Amino acid sequence: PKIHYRKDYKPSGFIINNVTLNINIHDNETIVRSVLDMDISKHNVGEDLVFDGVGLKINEISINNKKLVEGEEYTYDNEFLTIFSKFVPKSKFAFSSEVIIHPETNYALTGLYKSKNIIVSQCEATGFRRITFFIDRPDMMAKYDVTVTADKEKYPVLLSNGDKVNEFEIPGGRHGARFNDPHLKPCYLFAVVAGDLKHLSATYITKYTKKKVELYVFSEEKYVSKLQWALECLKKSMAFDEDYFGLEYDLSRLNLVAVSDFNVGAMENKGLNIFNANSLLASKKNSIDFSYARILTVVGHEYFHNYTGNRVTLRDWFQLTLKEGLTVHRENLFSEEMTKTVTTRLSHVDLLRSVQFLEDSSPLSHPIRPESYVSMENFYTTTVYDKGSEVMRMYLTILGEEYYKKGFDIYIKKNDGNTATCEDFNYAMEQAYKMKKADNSANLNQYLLWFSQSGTPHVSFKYNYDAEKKQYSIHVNQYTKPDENQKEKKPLFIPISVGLINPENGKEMISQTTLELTKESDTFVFNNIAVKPIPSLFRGFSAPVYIEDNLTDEERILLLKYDSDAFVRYNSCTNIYMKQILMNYNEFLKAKNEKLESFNLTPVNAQFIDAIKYLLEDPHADAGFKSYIVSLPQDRYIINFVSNLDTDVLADTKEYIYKQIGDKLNDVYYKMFKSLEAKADDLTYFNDESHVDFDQMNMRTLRNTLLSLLSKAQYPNILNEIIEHSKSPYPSNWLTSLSVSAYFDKYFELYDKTYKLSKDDELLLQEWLKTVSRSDRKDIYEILKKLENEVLKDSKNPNDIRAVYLPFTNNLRRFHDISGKGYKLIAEVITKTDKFNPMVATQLCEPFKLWNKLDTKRQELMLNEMNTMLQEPNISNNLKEYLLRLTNKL
Ligand SMILES: CC(C)C[C@@H](NC(=O)NCc1ccc(F)cc1F)C(=O)NO
Ligand SMILES: [Mg+2]
Ligand SMILES: [Mg+2]
Ligand SMILES: [Mg+2]
Ligand SMILES: [Zn+2]
Repeated sequence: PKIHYRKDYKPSGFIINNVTLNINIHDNETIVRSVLDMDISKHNVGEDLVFDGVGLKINEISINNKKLVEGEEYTYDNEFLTIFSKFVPKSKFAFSSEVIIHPETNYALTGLYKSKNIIVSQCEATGFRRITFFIDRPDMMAKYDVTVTADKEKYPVLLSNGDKVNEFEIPGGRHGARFNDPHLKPCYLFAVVAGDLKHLSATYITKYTKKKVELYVFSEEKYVSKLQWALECLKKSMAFDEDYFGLEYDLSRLNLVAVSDFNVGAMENKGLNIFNANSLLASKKNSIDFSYARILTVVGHEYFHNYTGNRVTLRDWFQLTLKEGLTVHRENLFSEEMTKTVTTRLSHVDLLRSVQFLEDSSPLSHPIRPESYVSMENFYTTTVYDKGSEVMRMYLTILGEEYYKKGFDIYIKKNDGNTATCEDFNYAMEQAYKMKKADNSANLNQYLLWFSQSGTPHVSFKYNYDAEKKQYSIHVNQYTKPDENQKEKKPLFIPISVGLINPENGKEMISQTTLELTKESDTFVFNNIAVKPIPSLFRGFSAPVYIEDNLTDEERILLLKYDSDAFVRYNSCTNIYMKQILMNYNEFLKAKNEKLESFNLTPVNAQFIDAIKYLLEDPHADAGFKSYIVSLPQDRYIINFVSNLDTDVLADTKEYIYKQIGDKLNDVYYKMFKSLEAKADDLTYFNDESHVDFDQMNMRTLRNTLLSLLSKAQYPNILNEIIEHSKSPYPSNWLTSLSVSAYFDKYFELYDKTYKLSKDDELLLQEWLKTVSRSDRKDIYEILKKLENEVLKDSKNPNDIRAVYLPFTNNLRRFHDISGKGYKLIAEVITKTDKFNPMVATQLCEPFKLWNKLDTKRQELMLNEMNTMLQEPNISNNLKEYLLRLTNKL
């Protein structure tokens, strides 16, 4: 296909200074008239003027009021408008076009589209070209004057970026509104919305300059009651950027708008952030707990882009991580601050080490700054986002808070109102590093390898203690596996946050310190170490790596009980589970392949189980943390450690381990499930959509995790508890009652009960679909067909499609049915969805990413479905690129 390379970046021959748009919405067409005030740059060599413009119907084209004609002065092929160089002026000129577009049939949700009864845009990355002609790349910065007109009854609220400077009536029951956005921007940050929207509003006064900012949050009328928590989260986001980063908002007004049909979470259009409704709307009677967290993070994220993305933007799309990795890091700092729970940071680590590590070991592996693409849209990945964020976070670990803040301000101020590159960020952080080291020859040149080198480093350790000298050494090695991006991998700058625990008394033996590993291996020596320690390594998960702790399970148990760092405690537990999972998996696999009539399994370590019980019974230990220790590692995590994985053998492995532990702990689990009830389900704040007690939410999470364990175990009379739980006013509880009832005859009664509770709220119904989809049912295939026929039907809403299918794809036993029927079902959905929404179709490909990790029968079945999809006529460039890369053809 058509491949863009990072190395070939060149500035344009043209400049666009001002954009003046009139967008006239009618029932069966929208007319877009656009004037671009343009000029020739210093890089111009008299080339043709080529605009991006996809699927536009041309009404008229002119330059300086001279009409241009197709075949004579221009060509248009439905993708690019070429104005021949003879007709391109040599100094400042006005380019005029008028085109017709059709939001009402735009089911791809990119460009201008209709979502229920709201007209909305999505322009990042390449959507502005589906609205009007432009040099649609992020270095083409301009100022925008936008007029929107529409039928007043249908579309009473009209929004675009920036200050509303006029509103006017138009004959025939229409009206208009004009916007001026004074901030220079790329076209990917343009937005318009038209709808019958309702709002909540508040005034925010900025901390330093005392600027009054009007905050509006919008939804369709039915769901206006679900806007309050978003507004609160916006205030929190603003205060956080003021308090931590010294950054104030820069317009008089900020609008946030929920729409039902959206490809991803939300979008940072200047002054007009647009959200998937699932990431803006909640109410405590109609939303699960996880919604509150999601809204907090997504509102935060879009808000933080106002500097990291908007005020400082991208030179080109290869720099994507500069805005997304950095914004996710800001969002994560914010979330950790607002929730004050250790499970926040653990949740980010869990996501990285499951999904992103899988990606990084797959044929899709890329560095956080890719070298090439066909469709830029395929690079909005957990690598670019989540590994990017960890790369952005490592600067803070290396520098500390004070020097990190200095470097960040160098960056943000130097590049204000302009484009930037990853190098500019690394240069700013390098100035801070020099200051920190008090050495103007220190450099971060090695650090750039985190942007250019793909793959996850493996860091391993060896320890030695000299009792006579009271001297302890940690010898560290790093390795990155060669891959298609680099045949020779170089050592990275890896910060290793470390503590040392005395195993006798469980106490800290050193000031926490950060080891700076820069070579392939190094030995770090500590004096005045009074007894042999147990090391507490990569505290806070200080780099995005595979950690090989080389600790015994006895040492791991001591850290789990006694270490200060929540990640090291969690990882020590993770490691004990992984050792057991790999050992039992190999035992089961050998028995199966050798057709043994009898064999042995290694039992779960009894001292580890005792440790779990000790933590669970400690009334002062954290409820969220407890829910992580009784859960095995996620399947996507486990699979990074197994080649030729037999998923059935893995399923049997996990069941054996869970059963071993429950045989010891179920009575503890039951006692805690009951004892936590009063505090977990207390109704303090149940009517307050401005405040969430995240500790209490983690108590519900722990109850629900325990209830699942006990239900799968068939603990005596647990069905009574399941039925009581379905009467709870918390949706998290009553939907958990449905999933845990899977193990009982009462499942279809709870299916109906909860359906009735969910069906009248669009977002709650989607959460019910996910609950059904992930249910541990032998008849799941018949249940999915019932969802398709009775609920999903012909929906093109990405949230409905994702809700029905993705959870099911995580059913290890059923999705990977050795017949291949799981792979076939999802491939049919992908191909169907690709005919109207290529981005969503590529999202639905997610289960196939691990195909070359599976046993060879399942590899063959997956491959056969991937190649079937590839053969589909009129396959999108998005899906075709994804599948060609994934199957080692590109
Ligand atoms: C171009 C914009 C639309 C990308 C947006 N990314 C984003 O929302 N990711 C979350 C996400 C949510 C739902 C989903 F199904 C898939 C996703 F990748 C983001 O970074 N917003 O700032
Ligand atoms: Mg069209
Ligand atoms: Mg997030
Ligand atoms: Mg709907
Ligand atoms: Zn973003």
